[PDB]
Amino acid sequence: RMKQIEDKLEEILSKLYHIENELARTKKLLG
Amino acid sequence: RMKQIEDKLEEILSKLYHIENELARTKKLLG
Amino acid sequence: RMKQIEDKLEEILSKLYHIENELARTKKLLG
Amino acid sequence: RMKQIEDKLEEILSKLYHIENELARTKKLLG
Repeated sequence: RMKQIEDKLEEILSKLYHIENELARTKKLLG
Repeated sequence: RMKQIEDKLEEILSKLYHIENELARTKKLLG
Repeated sequence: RMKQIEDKLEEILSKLYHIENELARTKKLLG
Repeated sequence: RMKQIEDKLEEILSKLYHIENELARTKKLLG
């Protein structure tokens, strides 16, 4: 199923945004 | 081929969970 | 739906290039 | 095409390994 693929894509993308949000912080803790 | 795409999907997910965790020890050690 | 899957693919790729670059300034600033 | 999807998956995965390799370093620069 293609919808299944898309869906796992959506979740894959989610994780990258969260990963982007923990770099923002790590960047900040290091001023 | 879907069993493939499907495998690589979870493989992709599994490494984003590892990367998320790697970044999560850095950011605490940093704290 | 393929145009979707295909979009989200490049969207996924584009953020991994950003994350790679974020991590790349950290690691030099660190140096 | 499914093969196209797979292929972008392969490259997506590539980037995550490289991303794993620049955390290894950033981790090390911070002892």
